[PDB]
Amino acid sequence: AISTHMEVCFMYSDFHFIDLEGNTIVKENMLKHRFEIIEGQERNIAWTIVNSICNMTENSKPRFLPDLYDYKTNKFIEIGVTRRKVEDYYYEKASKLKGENVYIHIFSFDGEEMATDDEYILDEESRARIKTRLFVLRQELATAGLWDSFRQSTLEEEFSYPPTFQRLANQSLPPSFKDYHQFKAY
Amino acid sequence: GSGMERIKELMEMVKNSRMREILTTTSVDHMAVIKKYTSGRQEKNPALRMKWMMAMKYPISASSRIREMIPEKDEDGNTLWTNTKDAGSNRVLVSPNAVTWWNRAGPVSDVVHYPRVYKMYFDRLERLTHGTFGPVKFYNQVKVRKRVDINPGHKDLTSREAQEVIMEVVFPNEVGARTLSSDAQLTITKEKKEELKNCKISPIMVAYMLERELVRRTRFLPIAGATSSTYVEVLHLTQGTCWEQQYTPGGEAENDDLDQTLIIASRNIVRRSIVAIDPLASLLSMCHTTSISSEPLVEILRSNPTDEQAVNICKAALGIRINNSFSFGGYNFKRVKGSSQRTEKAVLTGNLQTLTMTIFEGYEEFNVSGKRASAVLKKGAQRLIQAIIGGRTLEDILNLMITLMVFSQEEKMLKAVRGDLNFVNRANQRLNPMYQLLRHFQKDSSTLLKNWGTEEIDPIMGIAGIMPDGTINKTQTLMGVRLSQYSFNERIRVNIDKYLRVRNEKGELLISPEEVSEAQGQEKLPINYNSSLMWEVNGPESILTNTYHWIIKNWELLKTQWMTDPTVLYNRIEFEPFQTLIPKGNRAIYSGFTRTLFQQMRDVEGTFDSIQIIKLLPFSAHPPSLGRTQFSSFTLNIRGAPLRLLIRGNSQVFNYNQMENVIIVLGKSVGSPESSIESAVLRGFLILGKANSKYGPVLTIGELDKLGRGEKANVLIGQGDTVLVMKRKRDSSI
Amino acid sequence: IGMASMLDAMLSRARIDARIDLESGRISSQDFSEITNTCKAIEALKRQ
Amino acid sequence: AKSTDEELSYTITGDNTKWNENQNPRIFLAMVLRITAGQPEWFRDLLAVAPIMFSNKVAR
Amino acid sequence: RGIWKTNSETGAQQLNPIDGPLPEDNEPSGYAQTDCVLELIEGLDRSHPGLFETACQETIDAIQQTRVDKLTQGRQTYDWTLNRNQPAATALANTIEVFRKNGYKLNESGRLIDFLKDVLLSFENDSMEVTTHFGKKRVKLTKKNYLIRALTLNTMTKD
RNA sequence: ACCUCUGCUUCUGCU
RNA sequence: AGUAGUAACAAGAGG
Ligand SMILES: CN1CN([C@@H]2O[C@H](COP(=O)(O)OP(=O)(O)OP(=O)(O)O)[C@@H](O)[C@H]2O)c2nc(N)[nH]c(=O)c21
Ligand SMILES: Nc1ccn([C@@H]2O[C@H](COP(=O)(O)OP(=O)(O)OP(=O)(O)O)[C@@H](O)[C@H]2O)c(=O)n1
Ligand SMILES: [Mg+2]
Repeated sequence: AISTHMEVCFMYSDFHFIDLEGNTIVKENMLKHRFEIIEGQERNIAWTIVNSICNMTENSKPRFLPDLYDYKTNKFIEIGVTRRKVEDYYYEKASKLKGENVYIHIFSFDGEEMATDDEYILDEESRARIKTRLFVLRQELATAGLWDSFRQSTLEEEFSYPPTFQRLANQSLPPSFKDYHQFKAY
Repeated sequence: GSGMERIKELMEMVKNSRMREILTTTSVDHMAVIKKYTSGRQEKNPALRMKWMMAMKYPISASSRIREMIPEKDEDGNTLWTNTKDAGSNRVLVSPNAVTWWNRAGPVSDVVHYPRVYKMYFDRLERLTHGTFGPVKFYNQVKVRKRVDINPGHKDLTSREAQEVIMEVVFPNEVGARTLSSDAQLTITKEKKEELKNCKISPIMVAYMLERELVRRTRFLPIAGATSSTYVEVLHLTQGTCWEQQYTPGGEAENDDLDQTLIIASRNIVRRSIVAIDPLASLLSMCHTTSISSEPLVEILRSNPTDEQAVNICKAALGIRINNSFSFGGYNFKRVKGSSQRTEKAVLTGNLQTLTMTIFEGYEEFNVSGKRASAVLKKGAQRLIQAIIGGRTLEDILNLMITLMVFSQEEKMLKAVRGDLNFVNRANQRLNPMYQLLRHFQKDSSTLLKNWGTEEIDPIMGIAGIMPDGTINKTQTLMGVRLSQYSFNERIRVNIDKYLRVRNEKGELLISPEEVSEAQGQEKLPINYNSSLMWEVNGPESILTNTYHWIIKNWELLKTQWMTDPTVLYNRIEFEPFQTLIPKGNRAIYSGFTRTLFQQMRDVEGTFDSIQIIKLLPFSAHPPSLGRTQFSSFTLNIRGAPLRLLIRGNSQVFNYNQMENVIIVLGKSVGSPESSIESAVLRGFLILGKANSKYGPVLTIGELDKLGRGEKANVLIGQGDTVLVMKRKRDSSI
Repeated sequence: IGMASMLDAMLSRARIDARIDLESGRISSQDFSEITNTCKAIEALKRQ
Repeated sequence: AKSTDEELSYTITGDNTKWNENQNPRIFLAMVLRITAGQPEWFRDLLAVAPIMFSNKVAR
Repeated sequence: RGIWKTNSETGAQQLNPIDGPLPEDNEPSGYAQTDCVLELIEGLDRSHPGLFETACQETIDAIQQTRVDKLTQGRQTYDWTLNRNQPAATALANTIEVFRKNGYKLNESGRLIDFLKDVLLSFENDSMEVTTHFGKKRVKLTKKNYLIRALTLNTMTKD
């Protein structure tokens, strides 16, 4: 799940730059990246990047860690991928992220999507690539017998004595007691 | 090249396999340990070690870069640096001549930010430069240990609020997830952020100083006078074992400190006045002579909006309009109708804790206003009958609700305290019951809210309801808690009689002096009563020591007067302050006991005892009243704890030390005056000497009445002693 | 705080610092590229 | 304050002989188990570790 | 006058005077009596209802929040990996490093309690490997050796 | 001989 | 010898 989510995110912004002018470009090989990839940064590092962006733009900081930020739209991106449906899932995500400016963009393995207000900030070409890859994954998930498995998916502190320490404990008691557990009960 | 030099350095390090291993295998978390990895030990005798090293040529460790920044040898041929690396680093060993060289001839930076970064320090000098000195006076005063504030100019933030703020100010991009709720936080941030832009002093020092400045710090110190932080800061200068150096620091007071001192002054004046023959005249005198830091108390009382019972008695006397209210939890409380009366009683909290606590019993009605919220409250004995509440936000209506639930004194809030809440500090000092509860339920009301309950509301819609959630709710609410939306602030003309009872124009009783809190607080700012009715040295301990010191030093005159003209002695005005230390209910009997005993000493010649006289004399100073009670001690209230002064011999409070030949009162010498028969211990009896089983079993004191003229006994007189007493054949009238 | 390596944190920080410096004008576009370049070379060198 | 006027009062200025040598890890174990009564067993057992180790200590 | 036993793990001779015979003179005694201690502690519980519970609660929170680096705050510390004293932080690092080389690394969480777990778990090891400097030699402690070092307090005189 | 290094570092604890 | 005082120093280590 996480592996795929990550790949999607990397795809969304790879070979997507901005000129010294300041216009969307796409290139294989002066430029500067178009998005900031936030997903897959360790939590603490990620918040630093968010903060640096928000302090630059004087925009409000989101309650949750987004997956991308776009230096052209000046928008934080959230991304999801679902072996389920594109709309029962979206509506859960928009709810969780209620009341903060975050462009959502679902994709399913079928190879169909659903942006917010069906306004796409990425070109069809680059969006096709992702829809392609999502299906091909469903295809190799099903051949191996995994795709059925995949699509379906506080504890109290523990502290106890391993054998040696247990034996030490048993020998650390007033003389009438045979073992640590008997002494603790008394 | 912002970022240029550091990434290039990083490149070079990663080219080394070792360094790369470290940087790839050490978590940020684990860096906290390896950061301290060292063979170097914390010097254990730094004084010796420095005396040793300062004999050496190159005792100082400096950055490698010193080698580029200063000459290797100075004009006199002193070597300033060497290429020897200090153990465990890339620092190099250098001479102290390098420091001097740098200070005479090195690079000159500009220091514009220094005052602002080190403001906490510079302010100290500012206060001193603009300080005023008065005279030094010499006297003994008890310096009682208490916790006091030590850093003027803090912003009253917790360490986590300070951290949050300092993170925003100094290292904004490293803040992490959450950001600042408080507006105090936000305006400090902007101010500081604006003061410290382009600042090139190390961020370590800036954070350090901000933390020192912004967080309230305290310490336990022996302190006789003003407890304000600006006075604490110069305690070494203003207070000695036998002296006070009168002093006023430069700068403004805190409004908080002034308000606090105004209350203490007003209470002191009221308590002193109540024991005068003409309270109102005495109160006015003191009001008109008193100052707080050289400001006349009269002017403060005219300009100061504090509503408090003693303050208001003073305002009334002076013809100043009052808002017949008090403060509690930041909200102002006007009593509309009804009344109640102060009674202390034991109280088990849900914390599981016994506690004496003054509890108001009776029917009362309160209009309540704060800056964001307001309410109407009806109250019984620990009864929240009803609270109608309004304000700007839900938040602000909530915060007042909490306050009112706590103010009720209800069992349900009493027995909703959870976790760590105690009524005595670490030093065993009693704390304010009600302020403790308030602070607790403002930290966390969840138990309180759940423990309270609910109520089904009617369709007279407009009388809305609030749920144990904190939620807005139409049909249900809490119990007694409702929501709704001219002259609450409006100050009225009152009148005041000779005994300080305050009434409106219609002539209803608004305030009586018996409603004034008995708490003896310590003033944040200096009070000078400048009054013949007050000891020059302030405070309860000082009433005790001053009075006894005064008796002793004037003993020759006072003795003759004890012999020739007692009643004039007893009525002297110098004994009135001391009267305020005696429980009201005991003054007359204590006086009657004392006068009787003193007459016995006169009648029974040869039994004069100057110490016994000095000791009991101040207790003579109230219209007497005879009784059957024998006293083994008199109670004195010092700082809300009773001390007992033993009638017979020495006590912790009052003792004559043979060895020094001094009288010691609360641990302080107050100087010295310089047969077996004791005439002035028991009413009606004489002590002859040591016990004698001849005259039968040892009786308590409270079993002596059942004797008769001339008849004797053995008595457990106190402090373990047994003595032979005789009932007197004639008794003394007084 | 973090489970990230010292190196990874420094790389992530250099990159995003260089980007803000660029927008805000504290740094040239040339400098900026060299920073992201140095970063990439560090990324690589970290694989032996 | 809590005393009656008829009571004598004495103070011992007090010190103990070889305090540390006569303290006992087994007793500390008892104290820790009793103080932590009713608490989660992981925490009781965690806190009991120090006394147990002291019962089994050696001195270089 | 107490009871001697041989420790199963270290072979140490261990004297136990608890619930031993009552003192018979005024000489210093270690014959503390469990039931008497318990009576006293119960007395303290009864005098201060809720005190034990609160102090426990705070201690639990502390156990959850404390970072491993808290142990850097000590002074000279016996360092079993060297059989010599070292600054506390250096001693901590050495333990962590040798632990991880021998397969104990719950402490990577950064939580003190996880380091405590590693400690107890380290006693199950057949032979803890450390390195001495002759250049560099790997030395294997016996299970017994290791446990003895773990249970060691180094000693010196008070100046 | 003479050379080199070292001057708290095999030894300074605990709330 | 001297310092010291329940055990040390009166140089140590290495070449
Ligand atoms: C619950 N309360 C509290 N209270 C008033 O609350 C005011 C301040 O609260 P407090 O806790 O008594 O503080 P106070 O004694 O002034 O503080 P200090 O320790 O400085 O003396 C007092 O003036 C007191 O009269 C009340 N007054 C009336 N009439 N009825 C009540 O039910 C209550
Ligand atoms: N420098 C010190 C001094 C004392 N203590 C602790 O304080 C206790 C009491 O110290 P002291 O009365 O000086 O010694 P005792 O061990 O009681 O021995 P004695 O009084 O018989 O000399 C010690 O046992 C020890 O736990 C300590 O840890 N460090
Ligand atoms: Mg002792």
